[PDB]
Amino acid sequence: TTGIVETHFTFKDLYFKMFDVGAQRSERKKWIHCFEGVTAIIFCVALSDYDLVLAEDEEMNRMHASMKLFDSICNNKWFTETSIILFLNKKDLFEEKIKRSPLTICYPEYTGSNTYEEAAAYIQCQFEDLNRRKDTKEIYTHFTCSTDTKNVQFVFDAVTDVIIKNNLKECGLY
Amino acid sequence: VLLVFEAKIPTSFHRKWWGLNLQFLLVFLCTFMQIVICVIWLYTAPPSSYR
Amino acid sequence: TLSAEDKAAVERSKMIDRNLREDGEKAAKEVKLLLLGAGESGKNTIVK
Repeated sequence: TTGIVETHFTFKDLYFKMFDVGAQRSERKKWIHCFEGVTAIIFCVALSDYDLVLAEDEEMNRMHASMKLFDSICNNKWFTETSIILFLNKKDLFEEKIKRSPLTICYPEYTGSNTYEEAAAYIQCQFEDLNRRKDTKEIYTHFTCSTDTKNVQFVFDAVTDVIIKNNLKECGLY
Repeated sequence: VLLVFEAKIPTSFHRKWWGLNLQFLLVFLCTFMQIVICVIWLYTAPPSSYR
Repeated sequence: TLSAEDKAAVERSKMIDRNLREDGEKAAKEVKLLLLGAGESGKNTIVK
């Protein structure tokens, strides 16, 4: 059935629990305060979606919608001290499609070449600059893929950093 | 600082071990041993001035 | 002073509270992460 999906896994003696709420097709301003006390918010953004367009509007890049959703959930009144772990996915499809089409299709003021690195850093910067609260929260960004287990390692390290910094703030030492 | 960095779980018990008043209490214990020794010294055999 | 049913209720309440304490202590030790994105956002792949 639909609803929130709950996932458990143990990694280096830590029991990670994750809650997928993509099945919730309703107003998010009525249940998002339930997740007020979460260690981190893992946000997935597909890099290969700059060329694509959402069929609902036919003039709406899915990357712009991802940016809107990320900004909405980042600067929420409840997540004022919660860290966000960004996952820029499908780096390979981006690698070929940037060779085919420039990133100017999505952002009209890109002003750059068609190499993977410039566009990747550009999308990362455009996402991270949407963090208006640059004092009490941090964004950790990855590029995933690699068909490996480095993703859980990155999540573990980022969660450990979040926990340590939370303790430091609670002590006043940060 | 060491106790804060040693934690890697949302802390419940060791959080009681890095409170400000507890830090001042530990400082008090050390300086209190010192002042106890000094008071016993000045009460039992006090120093004097000699010509 | 108290009825036998009253003592039984008291110890039942104490057992319930003790179980609640154990469950809270257990629930304290895990990390809760909120996963967000879109269907075609690599969300399923990152869960993988």
